[PDB]
Amino acid sequence: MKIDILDKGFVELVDVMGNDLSAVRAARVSFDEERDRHLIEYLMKHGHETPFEHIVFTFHVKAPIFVARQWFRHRIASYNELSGRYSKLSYEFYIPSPERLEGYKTTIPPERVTEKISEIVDKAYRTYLELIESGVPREVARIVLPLNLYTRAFATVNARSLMNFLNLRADSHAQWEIQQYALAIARIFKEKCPWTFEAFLKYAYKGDIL
Amino acid sequence: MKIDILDKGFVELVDVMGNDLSAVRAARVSFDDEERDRHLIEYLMKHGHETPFEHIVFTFHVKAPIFVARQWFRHRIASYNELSGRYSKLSYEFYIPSPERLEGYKTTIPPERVTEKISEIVDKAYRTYLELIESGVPREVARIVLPLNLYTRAFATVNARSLMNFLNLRADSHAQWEIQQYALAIARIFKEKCPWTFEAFLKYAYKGDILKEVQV
Amino acid sequence: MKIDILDKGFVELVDVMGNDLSAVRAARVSFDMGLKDEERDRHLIEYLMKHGHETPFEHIVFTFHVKAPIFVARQWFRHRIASYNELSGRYSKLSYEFYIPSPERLEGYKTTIPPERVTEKISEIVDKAYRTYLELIESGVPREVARIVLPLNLYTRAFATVNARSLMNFLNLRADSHAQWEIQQYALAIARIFKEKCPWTFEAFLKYAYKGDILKEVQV
Amino acid sequence: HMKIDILDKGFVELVDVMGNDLSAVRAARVSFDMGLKDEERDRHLIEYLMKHGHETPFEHIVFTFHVKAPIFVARQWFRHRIASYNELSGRYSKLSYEFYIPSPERLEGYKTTIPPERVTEKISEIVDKAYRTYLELIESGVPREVARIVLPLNLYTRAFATVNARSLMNFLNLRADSHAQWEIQQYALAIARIFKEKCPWTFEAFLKYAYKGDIL
Ligand SMILES: Cc1cc2nc3c(=O)[nH]c(=O)nc-3n(C[C@H](O)[C@H](O)[C@H](O)COP(=O)(O)OP(=O)(O)OC[C@H]3O[C@@H](n4cnc5c(N)ncnc54)[C@H](O)[C@@H]3O)c2cc1C
Ligand SMILES: Cc1cc2nc3c(=O)[nH]c(=O)nc-3n(C[C@H](O)[C@H](O)[C@H](O)COP(=O)(O)OP(=O)(O)OC[C@H]3O[C@@H](n4cnc5c(N)ncnc54)[C@H](O)[C@@H]3O)c2cc1C
Ligand SMILES: Cc1cc2nc3c(=O)[nH]c(=O)nc-3n(C[C@H](O)[C@H](O)[C@H](O)COP(=O)(O)OP(=O)(O)OC[C@H]3O[C@@H](n4cnc5c(N)ncnc54)[C@H](O)[C@@H]3O)c2cc1C
Ligand SMILES: Cc1cc2nc3c(=O)[nH]c(=O)nc-3n(C[C@H](O)[C@H](O)[C@H](O)COP(=O)(O)OP(=O)(O)OC[C@H]3O[C@@H](n4cnc5c(N)ncnc54)[C@H](O)[C@@H]3O)c2cc1C
Ligand SMILES: O=c1ccn([C@H]2C[C@H](O)[C@@H](COP(=O)(O)O)O2)c(=O)[nH]1
Ligand SMILES: O=c1ccn([C@H]2C[C@H](O)[C@@H](COP(=O)(O)O)O2)c(=O)[nH]1
Ligand SMILES: O=c1ccn([C@H]2C[C@H](O)[C@@H](COP(=O)(O)O)O2)c(=O)[nH]1
Ligand SMILES: O=c1ccn([C@H]2C[C@H](O)[C@@H](COP(=O)(O)O)O2)c(=O)[nH]1
Repeated sequence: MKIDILDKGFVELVDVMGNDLSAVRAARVSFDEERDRHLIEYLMKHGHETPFEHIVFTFHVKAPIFVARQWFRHRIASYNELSGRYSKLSYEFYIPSPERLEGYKTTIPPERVTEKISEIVDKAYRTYLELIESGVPREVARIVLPLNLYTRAFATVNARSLMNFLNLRADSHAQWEIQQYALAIARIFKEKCPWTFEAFLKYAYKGDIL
Repeated sequence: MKIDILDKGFVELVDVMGNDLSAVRAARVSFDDEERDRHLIEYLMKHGHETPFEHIVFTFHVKAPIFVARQWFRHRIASYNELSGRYSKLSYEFYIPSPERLEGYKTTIPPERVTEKISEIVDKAYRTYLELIESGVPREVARIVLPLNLYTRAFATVNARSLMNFLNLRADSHAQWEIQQYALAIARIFKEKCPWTFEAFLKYAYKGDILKEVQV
Repeated sequence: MKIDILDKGFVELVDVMGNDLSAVRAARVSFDMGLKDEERDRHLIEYLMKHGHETPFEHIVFTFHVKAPIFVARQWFRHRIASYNELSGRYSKLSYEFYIPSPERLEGYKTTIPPERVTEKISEIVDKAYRTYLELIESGVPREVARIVLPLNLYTRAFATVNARSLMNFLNLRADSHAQWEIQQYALAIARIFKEKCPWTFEAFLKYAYKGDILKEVQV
Repeated sequence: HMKIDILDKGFVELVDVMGNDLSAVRAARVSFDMGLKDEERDRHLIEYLMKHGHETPFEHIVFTFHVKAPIFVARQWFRHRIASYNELSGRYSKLSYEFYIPSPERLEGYKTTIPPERVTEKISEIVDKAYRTYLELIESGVPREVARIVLPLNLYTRAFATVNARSLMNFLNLRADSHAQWEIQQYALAIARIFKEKCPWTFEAFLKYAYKGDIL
């Protein structure tokens, strides 16, 4: 299960432990679909969130660094990222579509903004390559690369922390770019925990876009 | 997978996400080579790179006396749901130490008498408790007369890194004996589900003294 | 500042870092600003509380000294975003101190035996259990074993260091009628100290963010 | 009140502190049912706790720092999850013309086919062209959160950081170390220096008994 985002990003489901019944078992402390769903909706509406900590996901995420800096602020989660200190860094950058500037009345066409973003990326990356080849250590050379460079990370997160993430990122105050990643997270979450996700939306979800 | 502990306790594995390779994929950042993979497990553990191990997660169902659970729930990087005394009527189950538990200390009465003395008050406390329940005292007030050796039950979800920390501290002769026994059972399950992390852990990172002595 | 709770319990404030302005200072870094103004700083607090920006309140930290029955400590220490150090029954000979509810503890429940009888029966097992504990000790039973006969209403003591965001989560859950009465009492006194040290943050919390019921009814 | 300048334009500034060495003694002492004693006993205890890896008592010493750092430093630093951060937002403010230019001497030990000064120059040029593109996009009405994506990782950011002594010592183990990138090591040197000033006994004990790095 993989969902492409932005121009070259994605979120893939790597692994999941448990399902809706995992929260049910924990809440009951032990080990009829209408009784179990009812308990899920009961916990969600009253803010009993701890039973949801026993459903856990691991995602593999390709995201621009500026999205990843916002993402990694969520501290109740586990991350492992590619090191730019050690990997020769890929020619992969997020270039916004022209549609990204809809509703903004701009001096220069959205199409020239795009072009201006990609030119800097191109000159930054080429300066970076000039630096490597002359023997500047990678850890120094990449400091000239722009914030739209793509990075990759594994994110392991339980469903409670995943719901707090969606409260803050599946919402129109979050930067658009991370909203799109948040939508994808929600979709995988829905697939894997339909009852939890459905109760989340009804009783506890604080954002707007979902 | 279920292991009896003490007189009435147990450690039961409810669930696991991942195995040794889940730490490897996370260190490499790759979704999709035994010798090499094992070599890396060893490498991360040798050089203190412990984050990749946070991507293996266990859920245990644990039954233990409250004095043991209070030591255990002090480990905060973990998720707990415990049987509520406020809401459920509590079962006549109490940890009563073996005389084998005190043999090793010089006492002035036979350990048989320690067993009978402990059993005695458990019995009187529990009766007072039931009398209070029956007479209409809410359970959450009636249970405060119950002694610390009352058995409780919890689901614990914990990643392998935090589990290793748990083992450093609880799988060790400095820890109270009762919880050591629970740690041995946690270790055994860990060893079974992640043999490469476990051996690498014992070789490089483990700070305690029992798991190097006592098999599994 | 020391507030007495229950018959022998207390919440004492050991230390505080920062005050309301700590949070303003922290929030202002986002907009390339420092401290700005004595009344613009208060409004920024309301604003943060109103829109759910909780991170700046992490920069206010308290250390409390708390004496409380184990059954209360057990519920309290469930709050994982905090630091605790507790009196150890493995290494210390525990004192004769136990929470004996007063007869008024049973207001609103029909009982079968009078409330002072309930109080009496609680005292009785407490005195039995503690005698045994002492008999066990005298006999050479190590403390870590002897104490397992002691009841849940035994008082214990702990340091708790906890930031204002986490302490607001604690008030959400514990200064509320769904939480057990005894810990409610403790959450009131915690509320009183938060309020004395962080009055702006505290007023804003009650008005915009607080989910419990009792602090809107019960002064301070 | 303390302030230490790091790199060409960065700093570490102590904003506030809660407690001191005795804060840990006090918290530790509660366990044995004791309190503060003489200077000899209390110093001895701090050393004892550090030797045996009893680190919970150090959680009761707290620091607030105000740090100015290039994003590539702050991105590593922010991986330390047991801490609180508030940072300058590229979403909401006009970012300043401030970037870390490595000095010529940063390249000591590497044979370069371009004199270190020209490296320095090349980094300045690219940074300048980026910042000009950023300003031009802002002036033309491109939203700040978008225009800034062209800015490089050597751009200076600002943050407040609140962190307890235990998590501070973990940060020192990992960043006060030659395996860590030079730039973060420098910030770590600043952090350690202030830690030392405010909690001398703890710091000495940490250095002698628990500190895992090589540069302190
Ligand atoms: C629209 C929006 C604009 C924002 N702008 C800014 C900005 O200007 N500056 C900035 O620095 N960041 C900003 N952020 C980041 C945001 O404030 C948090 O850093 C991020 O959302 C993580 O939230 P969290 O702490 O709830 O999640 P996590 O860190 O994953 O924590 C999860 C939950 O655990 C609790 N918690 C965890 N750790 C602690 C702790 N140490 N103390 C107390 N409670 C804790 C909280 O209840 C929290 O909800 C912004 C976020 C969004 C969505
Ligand atoms: C009225 C009420 C009745 C309850 N009855 C029960 C019961 O029957 N059984 C029982 O076991 N317990 C019960 N509790 C305890 C409850 O389940 C919580 O453990 C406790 O209240 C602490 O709440 P917290 O997790 O919000 O606080 P903390 O554990 O301090 O966490 C605070 C915040 O940090 C975040 N957070 C921290 N760690 C994690 C994590 N690992 N994953 C995701 N998010 C995290 C959350 O956002 C949370 O808001 C009860 C509590 C109350 C108030
Ligand atoms: C033999 C022994 C005797 C002990 N006696 C006492 C006693 O007398 N009194 C007492 O109160 N407790 C005592 N304990 C409990 C002990 O102090 C620890 O709280 C417990 O062992 C869990 O330790 P932890 O913090 O490593 O685990 P967790 O809480 O799971 O934390 C795991 C890891 O996360 C980090 N971490 C998590 N939260 C924080 C934080 N808030 N700040 C900084 N770093 C953090 C640490 O690096 C830690 O190793 C005893 C434990 C043992 C094993
Ligand atoms: C020289 C070096 C090279 C590195 N290269 C890489 C790389 O390629 N990729 C990469 O992603 N990062 C890398 N890092 C970052 C590293 O993986 C950690 O994210 C960072 O060092 C934070 O360490 P920490 O998690 O121990 O500290 P914190 O995250 O603050 O945690 C402090 C302590 O609390 C405990 N703890 C906190 N949260 C949890 C949890 N959820 N589960 C279990 N235990 C917990 C641990 O005991 C930990 O030691 C590198 C770091 C260094 C120093
Ligand atoms: O020494 C390092 C190397 C990597 N990382 C983490 C921080 C980033 O989130 C990610 C990539 O860092 P760079 O290697 O790109 O600096 O890994 C560190 O914290 N320290
Ligand atoms: O109101 C409550 C009820 C329970 N618990 C937690 C504490 C224990 O870990 C467990 C059982 O508590 P009692 O219900 O036995 O008090 O759940 C609370 O934190 N608050
Ligand atoms: O070996 C120990 C000793 C103490 N504690 C913690 C748990 C309780 O919060 C408090 C009291 O524990 P006892 O000494 O009563 O077991 O200290 C432990 O976690 N492990
Ligand atoms: O919507 C936001 C805005 C900011 N931040 C955090 C992430 C960074 O650590 C810091 C600045 O991010 P930017 O505003 O530069 O994205 O604040 C977020 O997490 N989400």
